[PDB]
Amino acid sequence: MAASRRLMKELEEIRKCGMKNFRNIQVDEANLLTWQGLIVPDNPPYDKGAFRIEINFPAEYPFKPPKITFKTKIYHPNIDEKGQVCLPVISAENWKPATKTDQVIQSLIALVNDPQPEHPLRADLAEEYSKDRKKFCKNAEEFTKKYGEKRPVD
Amino acid sequence: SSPADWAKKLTDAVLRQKAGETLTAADRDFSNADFRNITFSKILPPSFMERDGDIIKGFNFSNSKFTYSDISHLHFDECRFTYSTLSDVVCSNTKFSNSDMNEVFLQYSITTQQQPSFIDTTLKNTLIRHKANLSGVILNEPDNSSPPSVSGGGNFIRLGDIWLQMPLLWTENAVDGFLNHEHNNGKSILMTIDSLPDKYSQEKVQAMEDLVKSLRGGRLTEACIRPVESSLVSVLAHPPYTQSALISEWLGPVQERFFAHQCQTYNDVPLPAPDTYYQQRILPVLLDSFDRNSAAMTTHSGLFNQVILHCMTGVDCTDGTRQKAAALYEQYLAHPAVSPHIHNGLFGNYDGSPDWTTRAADNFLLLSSQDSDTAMMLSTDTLLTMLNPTPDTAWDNFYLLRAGENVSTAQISPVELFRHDFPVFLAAFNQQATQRRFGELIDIILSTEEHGELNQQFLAATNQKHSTVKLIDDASVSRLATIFDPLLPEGKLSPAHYQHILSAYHLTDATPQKQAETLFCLSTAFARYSSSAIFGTEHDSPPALRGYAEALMQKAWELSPAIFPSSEQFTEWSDRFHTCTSVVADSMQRHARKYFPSVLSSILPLAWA
Repeated sequence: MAASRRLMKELEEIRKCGMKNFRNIQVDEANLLTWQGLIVPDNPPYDKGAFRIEINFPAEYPFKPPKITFKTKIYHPNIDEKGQVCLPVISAENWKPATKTDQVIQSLIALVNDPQPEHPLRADLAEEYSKDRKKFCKNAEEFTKKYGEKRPVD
Repeated sequence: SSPADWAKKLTDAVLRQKAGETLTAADRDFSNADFRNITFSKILPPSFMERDGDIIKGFNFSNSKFTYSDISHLHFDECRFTYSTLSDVVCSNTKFSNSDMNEVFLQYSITTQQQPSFIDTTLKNTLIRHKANLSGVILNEPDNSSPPSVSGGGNFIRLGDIWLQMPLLWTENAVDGFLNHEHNNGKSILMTIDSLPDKYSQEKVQAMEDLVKSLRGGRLTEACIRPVESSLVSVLAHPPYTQSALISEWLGPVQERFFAHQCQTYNDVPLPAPDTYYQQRILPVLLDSFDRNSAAMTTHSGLFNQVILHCMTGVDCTDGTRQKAAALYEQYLAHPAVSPHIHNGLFGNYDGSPDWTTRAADNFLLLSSQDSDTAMMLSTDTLLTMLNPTPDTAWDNFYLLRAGENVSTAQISPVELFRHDFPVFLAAFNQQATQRRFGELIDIILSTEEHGELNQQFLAATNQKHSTVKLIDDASVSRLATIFDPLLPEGKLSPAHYQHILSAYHLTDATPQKQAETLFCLSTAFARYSSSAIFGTEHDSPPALRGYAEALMQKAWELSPAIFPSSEQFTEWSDRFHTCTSVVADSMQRHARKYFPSVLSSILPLAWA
């Protein structure tokens, strides 16, 4: 099939540039259309930990985008409490099959490093960000500890 | 005695051989016999008329007078026929093996439907009907022997050491008979002469040189040779006929006109899935024509990409035809109208060139019909189904390339796209609601309640260039007519039926022209229906289906005479409506595409295109 031909390359393309942000790439040998990864934030208040993530590809990939879900609780203005995330690049009606997934993830990691309460997905946290960065960071910090994945040593 | 006694005298003579007793020199010697007008099946066991049955081995039937007798489905072995007469005989699928038939008359009846074979036989100085399976016959050297007799009276060509008769004059009827093996269930003089074993290339070529030299003196014009263009190349374009200088010279122009007519027909429309004959005898010529008209590869990319696709996935395509294609394609990708669009990353083997081993690679690059910048990159598995749709065929599985760059197709309607830039798929993207719509009219002609057999059969015959099942037998005459005769009062189109045809196609409150063009097309489809290709045969042709085809044409004319090519062309089509049925079916279609091709592909089965 085509979807697997593309994915097999999309993958090694990413196992090529060892971006220190995303590791370790796991593919479930049940589907291969479902990837797991772990993002390791560079900027506070998310250094204290890391975040697991599942990337599920529709069968009609690459002609229909994937959706990314956070399998780790994260205190973030642009991320659902149920894991859901909104990225411009992988939303339908904005998606071109040529888009390299190495760059959609780069996007996601950039959105976790510098939150954009401009067009948020959680007014709760978004107002706390812009009006009380001290407090917001004080809460995100403790939430990464309590609910976040263990920070990698190498 | 009478032939009836000659009859019941061989009946129980090959039964003794089938009982053990061998037969002396005198026993197996039935010379000077007379079996005229005797249907041999009646006084013969039902085994000699069955595949892998029994062989009549070791006889001597010299001087026999078979003329008018039926020897159908019977296999002879080791027999003598020298000096017999079989002219006017019926011999559907007959077989003669290791038996010599010198100096005999074999101009059998146009009645016979399947060609008889001649495995290890000799026809030294025999007159033959131009249709015969000689795939085993061992010919002899041409003896000084004088020519066969005649009374003004046509001339004969020599095929090694056999004798073939040219017509009195190449009337369009003479042509479509001897030459067109397409419209004629695979039978023709070209297919007869080439059926000779793969070594007599000397006499095989000679025989064809003698046949072109005949036609060369016909005076017949481009117009009159077109419906046999495809049939001529398919045989004459491959070796050994490539070596022959006299045959290559004449055929050249014929192949330039073939390629041309193919470039007009299938550059906008899906070339129907190829049978074996096509894969073996046609594509190679298309690859050849492309190789000589370099420019064509780009200006008619629509067809090119088809002739290539089908070449690289033809089950029965020779490794030469595949290589030429591959190679012809590396030329096309390097063209400065094509290579700009190549997204060096995703295309082919990601290293610039196609990866022809996989069917799921981005091997194909389609060019826009209108724009210089728009191109489509898609896969073999995908382009295949787009061009041969299924109910679940997805119509967006491709990289839209807008000047080297890829663009989102979400919020781009397929219909709009296919209309503007990629015409090839539109006739196909529609087929799901074009078939239903057509179906709704066949369910109207043939009631599902009472008739269901015919129905699934009319439906079935739509997805194949030809059908094995015919309807010229007597029970299918009374059957059909009882369904068509109510729809055609006084030989005109039933006002009730016509109204149903409109609602069926939503043309009820349409413009008279768009209606005429639709009836014209339905008339064209039901023309096809009553042709050798579908439910008809080479000489017989369902009378109702032809009376319905002509009736639909009527109302077409009645609604808008502008539609037709001329007042007198309507006359002549009408006349021929009353194998001359497959010559109008094409004419009407050639016309249909030139002036209203979007209305045609909405009615005709993509499989018939």
